[PDB]
Amino acid sequence: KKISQYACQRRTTLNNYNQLFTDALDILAENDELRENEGSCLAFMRASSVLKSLPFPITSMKDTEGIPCLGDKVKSIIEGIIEDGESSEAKAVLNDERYKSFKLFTSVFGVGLKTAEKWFRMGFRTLSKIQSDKSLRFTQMQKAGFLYYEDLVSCVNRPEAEAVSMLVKEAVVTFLPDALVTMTGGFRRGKMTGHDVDFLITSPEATEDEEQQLLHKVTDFWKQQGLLLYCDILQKCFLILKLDHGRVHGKGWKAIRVDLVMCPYDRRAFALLGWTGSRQFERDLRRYATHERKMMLDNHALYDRTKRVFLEAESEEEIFAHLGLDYIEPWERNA
DNA sequence: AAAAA
DNA sequence: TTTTTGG
DNA sequence: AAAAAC
Ligand SMILES: Nc1ccn([C@H]2CC[C@@H](COP(=O)(O)OP(=O)(O)OP(=O)(O)O)O2)c(=O)n1
Ligand SMILES: [Mg+2]
Ligand SMILES: [Mg+2]
Ligand code: NA
Repeated sequence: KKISQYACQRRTTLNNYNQLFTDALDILAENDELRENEGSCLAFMRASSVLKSLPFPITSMKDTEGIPCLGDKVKSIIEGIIEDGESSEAKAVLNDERYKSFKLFTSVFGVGLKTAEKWFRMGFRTLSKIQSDKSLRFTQMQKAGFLYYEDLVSCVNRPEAEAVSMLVKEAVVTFLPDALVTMTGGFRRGKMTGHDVDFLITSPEATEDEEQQLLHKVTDFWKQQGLLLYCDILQKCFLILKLDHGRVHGKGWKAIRVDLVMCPYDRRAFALLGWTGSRQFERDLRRYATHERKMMLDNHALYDRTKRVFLEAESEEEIFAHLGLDYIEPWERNA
């Protein structure tokens, strides 16, 4: 059957047969992100995504026939990798000073594209020179990013994610005993590692005020136990939690990035779908809804622009059915 | 950079 | 060709 | 007042 250009019409499991090609495409996309070339960035991310869905490895140029998101530029990169097992284009990016600095600087929690570009133009090349500088002033987010750097750069494994789930559930049921807590993000998609642990929290009987106060109550509780290392509440919150080694089957603990999302009970299917990801799967779900169905999808609702009506859903399956899409399992959304 | 309009 | 590319 | 966080 014909491979769709949309990640939401493809099954993408964690068995990637084309990592030689996708690692190169991911590097080229990242360089275009840094150079603020959004269009070229997105084209390399889509090409990498479609190759991740293939049930076989590309071994010749003939194998690329009929695969969407592979134009002339991308096919030239694939040809070069088939030639000698390496990408000369990705090798040039890996040796570029601007690219090396951007990767290193943005690896700090609280440092994005703008601050990384600023530090590079100031002549900084190492994290040690940035941290020891007497004129630089750091945001509260960056201070936490540097303080817990080694823990946050080492990423989270499944026993750690599960130990965090227990902490989240224990804290949440203390204030809302009927609340449903679901682990979302990469770990829901079957990943054995991740940069953080994400959760969706919802309650069938909580009031508008109870729903608003839960994240404040849960973070104050952790602050009292000395487990809240960083907190930013937007409803959602970006946290750094202290995970004691005794809770997971040196200092005796590990800093873990945790994100919590609280949503009204009736919108829980839209929120679950939006927070499960992957990022490419989400973008293509919304792109497909707009361009193929004249619908508008977000983390709270699904709207029909022609009929001028909102479509209701109690599950992810009902959202896929409204969109006219075959149901894709969470472990098949690794686009 | 690739595909739709 | 020009426009869109998640929201 | 950008900038960072998904
Ligand atoms: N630009 C983005 C980033 C994130 N998300 C959504 C989908 C996944 C969910 C969690 O985001 P992350 O934690 O940033 O990513 P991840 O899939 O969970 O991967 P990792 O396991 O490495 O954290 O939020 C999104 O729609 N668009
Ligand atoms: Mg995540
Ligand atoms: Mg996250
Ligand atoms: Na960063």
